[PDB]
Amino acid sequence: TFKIHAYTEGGKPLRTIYLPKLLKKVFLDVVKPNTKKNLETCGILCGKLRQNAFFITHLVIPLQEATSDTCGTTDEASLFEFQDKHNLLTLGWIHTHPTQTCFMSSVDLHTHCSYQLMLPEAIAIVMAPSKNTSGIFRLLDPEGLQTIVKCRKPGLFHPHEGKVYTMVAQPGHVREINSKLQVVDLRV
Ligand SMILES: [Zn+2]
Ligand SMILES: [Zn+2]
Repeated sequence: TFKIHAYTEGGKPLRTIYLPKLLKKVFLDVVKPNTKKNLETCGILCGKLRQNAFFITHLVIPLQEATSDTCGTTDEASLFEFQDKHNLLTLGWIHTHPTQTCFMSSVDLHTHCSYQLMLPEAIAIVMAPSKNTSGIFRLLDPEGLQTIVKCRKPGLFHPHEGKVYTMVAQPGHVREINSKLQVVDLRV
């Protein structure tokens, strides 16, 4: 089996996620028409659990509502049906900041909380192509998760107090390898 090389702030194990080296570049290429119009796009990181590690095998672009600051999924039935038919786990998500810097926004933090509650290893990849930067983030666990779970603040740009999120350990939590990737587009 693959061994544990990363632990949460609460001392709980994080299984390795193997990320295809091509994924970030290919994602940017797929969503480039939106990026050029200053519109965010997201993709879902999908894959399999094998010998105590996760492997991202599919990049799935879901039905979603593009704006300059958000890219929430709309009708998830097709996403759920695709993952069901292909026996794929949700391992995280990737999205663009077409013109801004690389960080997790207020909405990104609320979005990611549900991913990371479902799977402690879940990751949020953020691409900032106009800056040529990217990052892979997670919430602090338990503290950051607690903060977002409890948050009832109004406004979609509202700030949060304290240390809420961090970059993931690489290669301890996420490791990049030369693996295959299927790109699936569920949009019209
Ligand atoms: Zn964002
Ligand atoms: Zn909040």
